[PDB]
Amino acid sequence: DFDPVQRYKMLIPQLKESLQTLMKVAAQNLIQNTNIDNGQKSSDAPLQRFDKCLEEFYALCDQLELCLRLAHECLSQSCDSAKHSPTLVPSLPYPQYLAVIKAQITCAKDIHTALLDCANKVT
Amino acid sequence: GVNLEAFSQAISAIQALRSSVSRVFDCLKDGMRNKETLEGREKAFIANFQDNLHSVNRDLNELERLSNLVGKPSENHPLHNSGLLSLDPYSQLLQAYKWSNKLQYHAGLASGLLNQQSLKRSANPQYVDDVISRIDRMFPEMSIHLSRPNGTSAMLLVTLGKVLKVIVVMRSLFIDRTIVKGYNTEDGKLDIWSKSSYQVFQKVTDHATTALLHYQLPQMPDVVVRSFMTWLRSYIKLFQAPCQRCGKFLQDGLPPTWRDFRTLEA
Amino acid sequence: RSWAASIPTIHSALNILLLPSPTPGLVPGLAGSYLCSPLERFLGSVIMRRHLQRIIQQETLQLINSNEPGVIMFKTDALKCRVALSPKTNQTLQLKVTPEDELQVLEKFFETRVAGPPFKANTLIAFTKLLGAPTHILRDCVHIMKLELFPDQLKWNVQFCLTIPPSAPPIAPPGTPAVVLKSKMLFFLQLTQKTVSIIVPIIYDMATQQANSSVAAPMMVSNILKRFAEMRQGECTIFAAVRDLMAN
Amino acid sequence: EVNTATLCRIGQETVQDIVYRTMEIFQLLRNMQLPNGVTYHTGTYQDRLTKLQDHLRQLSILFRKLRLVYDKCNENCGGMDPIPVEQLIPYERREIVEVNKKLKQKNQQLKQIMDQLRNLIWDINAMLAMRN
Repeated sequence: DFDPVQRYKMLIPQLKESLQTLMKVAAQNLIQNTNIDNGQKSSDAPLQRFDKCLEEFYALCDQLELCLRLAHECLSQSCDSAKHSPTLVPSLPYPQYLAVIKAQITCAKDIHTALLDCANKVT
Repeated sequence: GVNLEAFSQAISAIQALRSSVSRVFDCLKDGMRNKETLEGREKAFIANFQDNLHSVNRDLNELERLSNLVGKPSENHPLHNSGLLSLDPYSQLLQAYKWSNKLQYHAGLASGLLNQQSLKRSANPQYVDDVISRIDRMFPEMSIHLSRPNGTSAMLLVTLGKVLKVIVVMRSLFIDRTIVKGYNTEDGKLDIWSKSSYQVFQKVTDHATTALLHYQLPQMPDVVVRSFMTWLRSYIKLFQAPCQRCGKFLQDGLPPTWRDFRTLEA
Repeated sequence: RSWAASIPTIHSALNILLLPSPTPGLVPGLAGSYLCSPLERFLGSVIMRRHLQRIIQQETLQLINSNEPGVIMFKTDALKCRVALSPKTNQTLQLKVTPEDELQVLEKFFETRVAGPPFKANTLIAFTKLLGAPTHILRDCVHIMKLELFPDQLKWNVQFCLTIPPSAPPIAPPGTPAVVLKSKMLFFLQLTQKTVSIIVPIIYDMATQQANSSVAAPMMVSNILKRFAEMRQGECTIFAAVRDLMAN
Repeated sequence: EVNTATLCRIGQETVQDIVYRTMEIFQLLRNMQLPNGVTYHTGTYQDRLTKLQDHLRQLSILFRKLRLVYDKCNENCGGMDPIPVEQLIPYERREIVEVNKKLKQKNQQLKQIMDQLRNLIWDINAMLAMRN
C-alpha cells in the first residue's frame, strides 16, 4: 500500500535520472549522426533506440501528473466535505447523514431551478 | 487547507517542465532562420536550458511536501460506493459542493466589483444591537463589553492588547463620537469624557472619527461595524512606519488604507 | 492483430461513445440506475474480466482458454458469467443440470446486475462466493426473483458484498463471511432494508439464519426458526415474507 | 395627464433600482451556505428562498414596466420629431409660480417652526447633560 506522497518521493529521482540518461543518449546519437554525416565514420558502435527514452520519460511524467492530480482532488473533496458537513462518521447516525445529504441535494436542485426560471423569465 | 494550492502549483510546475522539454526539443528541430551575422540564436538554446532548470522549481515542492499524511478515509464521503451498491442514482453531493463553491466565488467577485454603484438616492431594536456587538466580540484579543449607563444609545468599550482602550457611542449603528484613552478610564461611576491623551492618542481619536465619517454606509450596518472593528484591530502592533523613518513626528500611526505608515503623510 | 493502432472516428459518433447514457445496449428495462458511459462500460467490463480471471486462477478451479475467456464452469455444468461481446450482446447459454431451468438465467441476470456499472469490485468477491449448490439452488433462485425480477417497503430488494460495509449498523462484523462447507455454514445471503435498514445475520446450522429494529428483528427471526414449518433450505420464501410484513 | 418627463425620470429610477436589486441579489446569494451547516436547516434557508423569489418577481415586474415605458417614450415622438437641440445644447405659468411662492412661504414658516422645535430639543439635551 503506497501513498501519494511516497509515490511522488520515489518517482522524482527516477524522473530526474531518466532525464539525465535520455539527454546523454540523445547527445550521443547526435554526435554519432554528425560524425557519420558531416565527417568521417569514427563512432563504430551501435547507438540506442532513443525513442524508448523520451517515451518512458513522458510516461512517468503523465503518471506523476495524474497521481498529484488525484491527491489534489482528494484534498479538495475533504475540504468541501468539511465545509458542507460536520466531521462526524462511525459520530453521527448514518441514515440521518444520508437523509441530510439527500435534502442538501434537493435544496441545491431547487435553488438551481429557481435561478433557471429566473433566467427564463429574463428572456 | 492551502495545500491544495501547493499541489496545483506543483502540477503547473511539472506541466511547465514537460512543455519546456517539448519546446527545447522542437527548437533543436530547427536551425538559424535568418541571422546573416552570427548564429546567436543558439544562445536561446542555453536559455531553454534555464526553463529546464525550472525543473529544480519542482524540487521546491519538497518544501511544500508532506502536505497530507493522515487517516480520515476520504472525510465521510463514501455512501453508495463503499455502502449500498443499489444506491447508485452519490456524485450529486460533489456536484453540489462544486456548484456552491462556484456560486460563492462568483457572487464574491460580483459584489467586489459592484462598488461602482448606480443608485442616485432614495426618492420617487436594542436586542439586535447587543447581538451584533456580541457577534463582533467573537474575534481573539479583542475583548469588548457594553453597559449602557446613560440613555437608550449604546455605550461600547474595547480593549485589545494594552491600556489604550477606546469607547464609541452608538445609536444602534454608525457609532460616532469616539474617544480613545491610553492608561486611564471609567471614572466616577461610568464611562467618562476626559479624552486626555499624549498629543498622539488624541490624533488616533481624530483618525477614528475620520474613519467613522468615512466608513459610513447608507445601510447594512453589519458591514459598517465589521470594517470598523477591523480598522481598529489593525492597530495591534504600532511598531513599523514605512515611507519614512520611525520618528517622523511624535509617533507614526495612520493605517487608513489597510496598511500602517509614517504619520503626517495624508 | 492483438493490438490497436490509431483507429479513427469522423464525427459526433465520438460523442455517442461518450455522453454516459443509462442505455446498456439492448436495455432490457428490468434495471438500470446510473448513467454508464460506453467507454466506461467497456473498461469496467475488461477490468472485471482481468480481476475475475486472477481470482479464479488464484484459489478456485479454472477453465481452458478459447477465443472469449470463459472460466464460469459451475458445479455440475454451466458457464455464463461474462459479457464477451458487451457492446454487441452478452450471449452465453452453456448448459444446466439443476435449477439454480429458468433459474440459471436468473442467476446470470443477478451476476450481471452485480457487475453492471462497476461502482466497485464487490461483484468479484460476490460471484466468488457463488460456489455452493446446496442452499443456493432454489433459495438463491427466489432471492434473484425477488431482487430484480419485478416481484409482487413492500419487500425492498437489498444486497451487499462490500469490504466492511459501513451501511449496515455494526453489531458484530466478522472478518469475511463468504461460504463455509461445514456444519456452521457462513453465508451472508444479502443485505436487509425495508422502506430504514438493518444487518441480516445468518449462520446455517445444518445438522439458514441461526443468529430499535435489532431488538425485535432477531427475536422474530429466532421465533420463526424455532417454528421451522413456515412456507434442506434454510429460509427461501419465509425470509421474504418476514422482510415484507414482519419487518414492521 | 402626459407626465412624460416624470415618466422618463421614473424609467431612470427603475433601471437604477434594477441595478441595485442585482447588487442585492448577489449580496444575498454570496451568503447562502450549506443547508446542514450548523443550525440553518430550513428556516432561514426557506426564508431567503422566498425573499429571492419576491426579488425576482419584483424584478420581472420592473422589466415589464421598463419595456412599457420604453414603448411609451418611442410612441411619444409626436410633433417636432427631430428636435436637433440635443447636439445644439445652449452654450398659465404665472399661477404655477404663485403656487410655488406660496408653498415656499409655508415652507419657510414650517422651517421657523422646526427651528423652534430643534431649539427646544437642544435645550432638553442640555437638561439631560445636567442629569445624574
